[PDB]
Amino acid sequence: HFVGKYEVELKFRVMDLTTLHEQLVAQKATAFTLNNHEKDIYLDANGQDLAKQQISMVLREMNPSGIRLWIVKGPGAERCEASNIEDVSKVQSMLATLGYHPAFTIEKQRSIYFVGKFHITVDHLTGLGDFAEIAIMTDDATELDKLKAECRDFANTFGLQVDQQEPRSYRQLLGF
Amino acid sequence: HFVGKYEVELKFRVMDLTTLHEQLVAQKATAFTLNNHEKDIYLDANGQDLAKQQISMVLREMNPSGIRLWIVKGPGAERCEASNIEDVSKVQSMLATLGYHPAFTIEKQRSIYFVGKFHITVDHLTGLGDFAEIAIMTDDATELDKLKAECRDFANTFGLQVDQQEPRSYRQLLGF
Ligand SMILES: Nc1ncnc2c1ncn2[C@@H]1O[C@@H]2COP(=O)(O)O[C@H]2[C@H]1O
Ligand SMILES: Nc1ncnc2c1ncn2[C@@H]1O[C@@H]2COP(=O)(O)O[C@H]2[C@H]1O
Ligand SMILES: [Mn+2]
Ligand SMILES: [Mn+2]
Ligand SMILES: [Mn+2]
Repeated sequence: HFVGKYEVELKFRVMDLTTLHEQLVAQKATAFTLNNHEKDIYLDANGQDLAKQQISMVLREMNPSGIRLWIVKGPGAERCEASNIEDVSKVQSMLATLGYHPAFTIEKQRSIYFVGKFHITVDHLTGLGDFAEIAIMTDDATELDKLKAECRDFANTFGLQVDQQEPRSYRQLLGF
Repeated sequence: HFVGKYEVELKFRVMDLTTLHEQLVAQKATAFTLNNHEKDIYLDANGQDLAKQQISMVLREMNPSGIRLWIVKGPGAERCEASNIEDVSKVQSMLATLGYHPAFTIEKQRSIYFVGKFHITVDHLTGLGDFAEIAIMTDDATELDKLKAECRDFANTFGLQVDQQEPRSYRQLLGF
C-alpha cells in the first residue's frame, strides 16, 4: 500500500464524520491504523533551501502505533518517499550535520483505512477541522494519469464531492 | 558498541594476518560479522559541498549479515554517526531529491570483532591489501585523547606497529 516514489491523491474537508464513517462502511473499508497522534517535525536549511525547491522533509512520530518515518516530499505535490527509522534523534542529528534543522511542527490525529488498492486517510487538526484523502502510491511516473483519474472515480463513488476539495497541504493551510 | 557521535579510530596496514588472527583467539574476541562483502556508495552534491566541509556520506550494504547503514562522517576528524536503514535504494532516492548523488563506490571484505570496549575490523581491498581498524565510539569529547592512546596500545597487542599506521582513508588511497 505504500510502495513507490509518487503518491497520487485527492483531499477533501469533511463536514460530517458520522456520514464519512457510513461512507467507509458502504465501501467495506478495513482499518490500517486508527486514531494516531502524528507529530511532524519539518526540517530545512538556514535559508529555507528545500522550501524554495518545493521540497518538504519531515521526521514523523506516530503514537501509539510507535512508527517513526523519515519523509521527503516534492519537488511539488506528487513526489513522496518515506523510510522507516528506529531512532528519530539519531537521524535528526545526522540531518543537522548536513545543515537541516527543525523549522516548524505540524500535529494531527490520523486514521488510515484501505479499500482495495486505495488508502483513505482521515485527519483532524486543531484549528482547521477534519479532512479525508483518497490516495494510491506508484513507482511509475508513466501511470500518474491513469491513477489520478482512478482516484477521482473512487472519490465520486465514495461520496466525496468537488465542493469540499482542499488542494493545499497542511503546511500551506497553516502558513509554514 | 556503536553508540556515540564520535569515533576514535586507528588504521594499520596488516603485514602479518596470522598473528592478528592468533591474537583474536588469545583475547577471546567475539565475531560481530565475519567475511562480509561491503559495498559503500559515497554520496555528495554536484559542487562537492560535503567534501568541502570534510564530510563523507555513505550508504553501506553488508552481506550476508544483511546490515544496511546510512553513515555521516565529519565534519572533520573523530565525528561519525550512523543509522540502520531497511533499504539502500530508498534512502539513496531520498537523498538524491535533496541533491546528493553517487560519487564513487568502494568495495571490501570486512570482519568485525569486539574485544571488551573496542572493536577491531579486518579489511581486504582488492587493489590495496590488508588493513585493520581499531576503534571505539563515544558521545563524550573529553576522553578522545585517552581513547586514541588506548587504541594504539590495544593494536600493538595484535602485532600492529606505529610504522604501519595508515592515516589516509580508503577514499584517499583509491584516488577519490
Ligand atoms: N507505516 C506508514 N504509515 C503511514 N504512511 C506511510 C507508512 N509508510 C509509508 N507511508 C507513506 O509515507 C507518506 C508520507 O507522507 P503522507 O503522510 O502524505 O503519506 C504517507 C504514506 O503514503
Ligand atoms: N550495526 C553496525 N554495524 C557496523 N558498524 C556500525 C553499526 N552501527 C554503527 N556502526 C558504525 O558506523 C561506522 C561507519 O564508519 P566505519 O566503517 O569507520 O565504522 C562504523 C561503525 O563504528
Ligand atoms: Mn498524503
Ligand atoms: Mn499516504
Ligand atoms: Mn567503526
